[PDB]
Amino acid sequence: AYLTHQQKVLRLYKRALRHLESWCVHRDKYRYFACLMRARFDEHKNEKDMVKATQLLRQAEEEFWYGQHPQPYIFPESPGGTSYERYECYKVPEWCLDDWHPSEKAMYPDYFAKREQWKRLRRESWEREVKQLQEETPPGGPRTEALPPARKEGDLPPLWWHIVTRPRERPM
Amino acid sequence: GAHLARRYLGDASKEPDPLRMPTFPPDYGFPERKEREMVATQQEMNDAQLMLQQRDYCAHYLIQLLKCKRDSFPNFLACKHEQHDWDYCEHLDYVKRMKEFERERRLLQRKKRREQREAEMA
Amino acid sequence: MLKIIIPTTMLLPMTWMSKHNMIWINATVHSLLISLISLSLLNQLGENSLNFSLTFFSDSLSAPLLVLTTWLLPLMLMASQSHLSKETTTRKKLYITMLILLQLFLIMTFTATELILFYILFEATLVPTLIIITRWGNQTERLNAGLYFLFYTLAGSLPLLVALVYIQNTTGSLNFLIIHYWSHPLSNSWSNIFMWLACIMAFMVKMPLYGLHLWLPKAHVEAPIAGSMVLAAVLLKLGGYGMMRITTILNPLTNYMAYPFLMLSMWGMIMTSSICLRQTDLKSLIAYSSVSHMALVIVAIMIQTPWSFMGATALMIAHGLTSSMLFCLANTNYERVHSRTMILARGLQTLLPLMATWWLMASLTNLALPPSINLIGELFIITASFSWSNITIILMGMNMMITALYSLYMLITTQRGKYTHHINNIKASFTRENALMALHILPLLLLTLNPKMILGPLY
Amino acid sequence: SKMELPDYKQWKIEGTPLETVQEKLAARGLRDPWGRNEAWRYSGGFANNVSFVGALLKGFKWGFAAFVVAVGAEYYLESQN
Amino acid sequence: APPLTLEAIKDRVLYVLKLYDKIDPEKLSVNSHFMKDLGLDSLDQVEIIMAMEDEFGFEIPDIDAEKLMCPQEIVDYIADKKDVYE
Amino acid sequence: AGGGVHIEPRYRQFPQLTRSQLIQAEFFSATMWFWILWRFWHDSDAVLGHFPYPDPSQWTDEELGILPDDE
Amino acid sequence: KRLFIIKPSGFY
Amino acid sequence: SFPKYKPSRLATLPATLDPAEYDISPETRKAQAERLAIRSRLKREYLLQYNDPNRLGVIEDPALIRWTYARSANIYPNFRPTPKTSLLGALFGIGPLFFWYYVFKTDRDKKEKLIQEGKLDQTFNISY
Amino acid sequence: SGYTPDEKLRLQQLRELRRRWLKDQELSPREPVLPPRRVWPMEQFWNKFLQDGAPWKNVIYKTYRHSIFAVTHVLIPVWIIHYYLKYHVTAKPYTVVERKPRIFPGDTILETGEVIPLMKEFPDQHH
Amino acid sequence: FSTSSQLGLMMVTIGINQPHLAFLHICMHAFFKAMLFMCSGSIIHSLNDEQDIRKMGGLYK
Ligand SMILES: CCCCCCCCCCCCCCCCCC(=O)O[C@@H](COC(=O)CCCCCCCCCCCCCCC)COP(=O)(O)OC[C@H](O)CO
Repeated sequence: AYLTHQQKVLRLYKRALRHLESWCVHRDKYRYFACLMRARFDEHKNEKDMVKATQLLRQAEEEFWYGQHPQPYIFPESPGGTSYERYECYKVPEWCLDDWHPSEKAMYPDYFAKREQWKRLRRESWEREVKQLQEETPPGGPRTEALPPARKEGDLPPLWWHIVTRPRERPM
Repeated sequence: GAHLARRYLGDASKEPDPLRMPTFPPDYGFPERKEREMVATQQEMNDAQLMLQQRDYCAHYLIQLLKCKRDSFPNFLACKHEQHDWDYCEHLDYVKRMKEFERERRLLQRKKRREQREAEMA
Repeated sequence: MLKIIIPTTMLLPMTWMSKHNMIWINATVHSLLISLISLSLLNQLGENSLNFSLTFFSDSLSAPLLVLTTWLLPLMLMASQSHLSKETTTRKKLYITMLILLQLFLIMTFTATELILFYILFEATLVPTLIIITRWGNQTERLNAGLYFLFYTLAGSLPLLVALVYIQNTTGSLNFLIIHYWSHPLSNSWSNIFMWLACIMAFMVKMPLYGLHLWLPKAHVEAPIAGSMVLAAVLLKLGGYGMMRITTILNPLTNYMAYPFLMLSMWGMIMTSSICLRQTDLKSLIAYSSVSHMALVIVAIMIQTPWSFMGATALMIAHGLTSSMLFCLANTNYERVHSRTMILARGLQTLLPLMATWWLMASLTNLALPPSINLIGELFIITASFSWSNITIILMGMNMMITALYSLYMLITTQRGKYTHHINNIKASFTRENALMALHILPLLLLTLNPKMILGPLY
Repeated sequence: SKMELPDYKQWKIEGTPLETVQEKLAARGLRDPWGRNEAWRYSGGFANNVSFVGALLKGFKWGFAAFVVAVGAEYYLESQN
Repeated sequence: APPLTLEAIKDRVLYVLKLYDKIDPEKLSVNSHFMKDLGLDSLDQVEIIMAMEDEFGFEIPDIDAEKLMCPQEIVDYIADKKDVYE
Repeated sequence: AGGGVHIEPRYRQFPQLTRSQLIQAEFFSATMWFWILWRFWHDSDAVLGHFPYPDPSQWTDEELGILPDDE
Repeated sequence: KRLFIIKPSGFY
Repeated sequence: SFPKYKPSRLATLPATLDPAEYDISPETRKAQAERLAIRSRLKREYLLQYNDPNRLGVIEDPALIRWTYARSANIYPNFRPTPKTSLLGALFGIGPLFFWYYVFKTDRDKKEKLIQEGKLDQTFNISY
Repeated sequence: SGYTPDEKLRLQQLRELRRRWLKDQELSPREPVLPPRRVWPMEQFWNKFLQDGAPWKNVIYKTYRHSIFAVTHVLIPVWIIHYYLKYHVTAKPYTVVERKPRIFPGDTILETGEVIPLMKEFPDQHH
Repeated sequence: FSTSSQLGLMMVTIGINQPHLAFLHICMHAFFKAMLFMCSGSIIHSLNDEQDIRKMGGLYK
């Protein structure tokens, strides 16, 4: 929603520090420049005027934007990273297993039997999730992208199937 | 070489332009300059399948080089003395070229300083 | 022929009186068998065209098309038999009746010896196709699409009929032989100019040429799959067969007049392939792709040089087998997702492994790698066009560069990507689909070994 | 096994460039919060990394010895002839 | 290599926090909420997850990072992301 | 599951090194120099420029055939 | 610790 | 220091230096507040069919179907002939066609006149 | 702030469900149940032959796999190519053409039996 | 980029009538340049798919 100032300045600190990583390289240089970066942030912390805080932000964002490394270091398991969605091409959805031939179905009786238990569990709890939603919808439709939990016992969290049964990040 | 600076930055008249040199008759001023010859006759020169750019006067210093290289196989570390002979002979016809290059260079100011010499007093 | 036409006609009462459920079986049996018989005509003698009767004859151009059409007939049967299995027996029997009848006209048209007989059946193919696109179509724009296809073809064909009978009254007989041996110089004159325009426009519309082509994106996309092949795989080449025969008399006026058609095809083929670079319907993607390939055939005919005619037939046959394949590919997805939008079903190699492989060679054949027959056709035209004019290699190659982007574009968008989350009805591909796809690509790669059979009447 | 993590009380700033960083920070009036984090990146076996040129002549300590015995064989062969 | 397991993560978790000089070693309960007892500044937790971000070779998005405030939470989020299921 | 890991992971510590990799590295890092000086000794002329380049200025007009300025 | 490999059915 | 980052149609201006987030009024917060709500209604609905076991079909996106309509059929009925469209039709249409016609015709006239006199020689060119 | 108490419970139940679901993704020791196939006679001959594992079995095992590899990947392919390039193509002219063997003055030619006249004297251009 | 710099050099040879020397450059470049890639591959795989030249160091021993 509305990103308040104290969050946005934290985003600057996190991202700017990661950018000087691509600049400082050496660890000892990092720890020195980080401390100067850290304390130079804390020196101005008593601004009762919130307008002045944005005015301080009025030069920081441009300071970041021209001091940013043109090839910033991002970890590979992330957007821009070298290993972003590298192993995605094996994330076969679990519902595809229902189309397996019985010979292959009988190849793994234990996992398939447990898959039936999960499918039966999902079938029973689906309608339980459904009425849970309209029991606590905000007046005027769902206000927030968030999702309420399971309030009572014996109830799975609403809209849990895809999150719980999502493929592993390292499927191979 | 260093003549390039004296040709572009300096007056290009004094320096030759390798595209068209020689210009004046090389035999002019040369008392009985000795005519080049090559021992390697053409049909055997063509027999050796010898590349056109390698068909200079000293090209006969290849025919033994290939011969030893052919016969001494598999020994490739051999065939060094005659190979050095060809390179040394490549030295000789090459040094011949800056002799005529210098001669063209030296006859350049020769003619030119003459041109204003026999014309300024008149 | 009688030896192919009669078995083709005799399939009509066979399918009608066949068993209740054995209709698809038996029709597939003998249609494959009839194709085997038609393999006999692939042989041609030295120079004289293979002549059987007064009304029927074959050459080194008709026979490569004849085998293509009869080989196609089994393919439409299996492809269409998926959804057709959910209606009345008479309705399904009526369809097989109509494909058999449609194929019957194509076989008789390609071997027609009299130009009037050629025109009668050439236009007669409209009726079986028109009902296919309209009655059994699966959209709403088919109603307008059928009218667009019928009226465009007819509006060009009618001047041909007036022009054709004019040759009959003036020159005499219109046999494809007597026309050739009695060719007279068609001198430049305004009456001859419109004579040239009338005898050419009819075949140009069915190519289609850039501008007279808007019926194709409507007809091909809305048509059922049993049709969606033939409107792209055989009867576009039927317009091609008309050009290569009718241009026997249109010399030397063709070179003076060809300029508007060459520029329209040579420049429009860049624009048409540019449509494929940004499209939303997979069927429309292949449809506009066909226009670019046919536009290359359009320019190819008009130089009227030995190399161009060979590359004309080579691309003409290869594209038909290719464009038929891609329509099978789009059919498989369109059945599973029940939509034609490209981005809706992104990710198929993850779920269907061999479907990606068939898609790979399908998109590769359109990409026209050497020595694929598509490449052996396009390359020949480029050399022929370059000899005509050196500048055309800028336009000719630009399509070759452009055609790579879109031909691999549906490969990336559909196959190479994350599978769409919401879709859950994708099934393991039926062995019918894979068997059909092999029936398309195996002859194509096998044909690579001996291009002499399909190289045309000038080898 | 378990993959036992190393001890905690052997990774401080001594003998590392970090302590030099620490005194510079203390000179301007600052406290380093992550001084002991790097520690292992300088201490332990990861210390005393060779210089650029020093790494270039890696194996020269034995390469020169190989020359001596090789040139000795050439001299012996030269004297033999 | 054996997968990064829950007991392995948490042992590596308080490895970093105790290695932080701003936190006293003794007060290191696995559920010690950063603001409540340790009382570190609101800038500080943003700078500690980066060490954790480098420790396990991952990224903790700002959307989730600002909520992550317990050593149990840090091991929770890392374990859930990299499919840790003992 | 099963073993088969000659090496073991290290946490913030120098990784375990075995014999085979060390002397294998030393051998080739040493024999590369062995090739360097051995070929240098036998063929220093290749890099030195065995054949000298004569100075153009020292070439006098006599063997250059340059008839003097008196003509 | 070996586990299942959810993959499309290639038997057909 | 370093003058600013002017944007472009291809290099857009980033949100980190945009004045919109650096000068906010309560009204702007009100409008952007329930942007999640309209997205949540779409998300909650989409999740409901997506997580529905009984749903054994594809979930149609009316925005996606609308896009295909907008790019395919809702174009000519919404087309209005104006000098801008009329000129662009001629400039992008008949224009280049005549341009290539002039270029090719001139080359053919150049080639045809040259081999008539005997300028180009194809002593080895036979196949064509 | 801070996980909200509702979202705290939300992630908690999702966490244990994820752990259990991934636990179900495991593989029991019996899995996979694989029906057997007819075994070629050479395989069963090996298994009773490699009951020791000593170099007695190791050298022959490696060399037999290499020996049969050479026969069915080097011997028989070059066999049919040799037949192809000795009787089939060779019956067609100008299909296999080489540059003439570059000979030198000196060594005689095998067929004419005449020593090629060697060159004359070089001007003692010794270093 | 080092490779593309190499092939730039090879065509420089071809420019002044040195085609075969380019082919000599082909073979010599082929040997060691191929080596450098899986030397990089060995370190990349060992360092859990890390390719950024910054998160490296201390690999000589
Ligand atoms: C839908 C619009 C048309 C689409 C494109 C069609 C093709 C373009 C050309 C249109 C004319 C086609 C009709 C051709 C008839 C036969 C042509 C032929 O063989 O040539 C004759 C020439 O043909 C003609 O003279 C007629 C064709 C020219 C165009 C005039 C009529 C057609 C245009 C109007 C009707 C069609 C347009 C649609 C109207 C709604 C030669 O006879 P001649 O003139 O030499 O006769 C002997 C003597 O010299 C005097 O007669």
